[PDB]
Amino acid sequence: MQIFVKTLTGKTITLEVEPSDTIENVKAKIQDKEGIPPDQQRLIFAGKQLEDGRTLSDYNIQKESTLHLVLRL
Amino acid sequence: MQIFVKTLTGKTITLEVEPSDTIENVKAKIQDKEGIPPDQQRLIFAGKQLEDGRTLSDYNIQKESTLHLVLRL
Amino acid sequence: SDLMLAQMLQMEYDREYDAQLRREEKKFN
Repeated sequence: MQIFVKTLTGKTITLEVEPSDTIENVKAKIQDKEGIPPDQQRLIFAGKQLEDGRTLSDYNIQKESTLHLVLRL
Repeated sequence: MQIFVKTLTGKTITLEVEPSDTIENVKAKIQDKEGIPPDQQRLIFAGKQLEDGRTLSDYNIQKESTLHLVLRL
Repeated sequence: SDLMLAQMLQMEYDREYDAQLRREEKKFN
């Protein structure tokens, strides 16, 4: 499915992911797309913080969902 | 329209703003309501930092929307 | 949520301001 990640600068990144894909895979895709390391990247969706041991289906992330990306210093 | 801004301490402030009003107008309203300076206030909407040049309609802020207010030193 | 992101950003900005205060210290003494 297609998902959208919005940063603090207003730029939206579209990623191709699956419900069984973990947040580590999403972090790796964000690192491949923008260059931000996974250790400094935090994903927020549906009122909860994304865990590396959890999947998109566990967080009830559907198609065309919008997540928030935070870059750590 | 009526909008709500939540601070980091859980305090919620209700303000009357228009869709064409900028984030600077919202900062001026927050300064009139509480006394925090516009340069000392940061507005976050849907996980993205709001731009002072951009308006509420540009950030897709609707009626009864919830924004996050951060106090800057 | 917006609130927890705001709290995290506030804590990070407070760390930045504490680093700025440390720099001001290094200027002074």
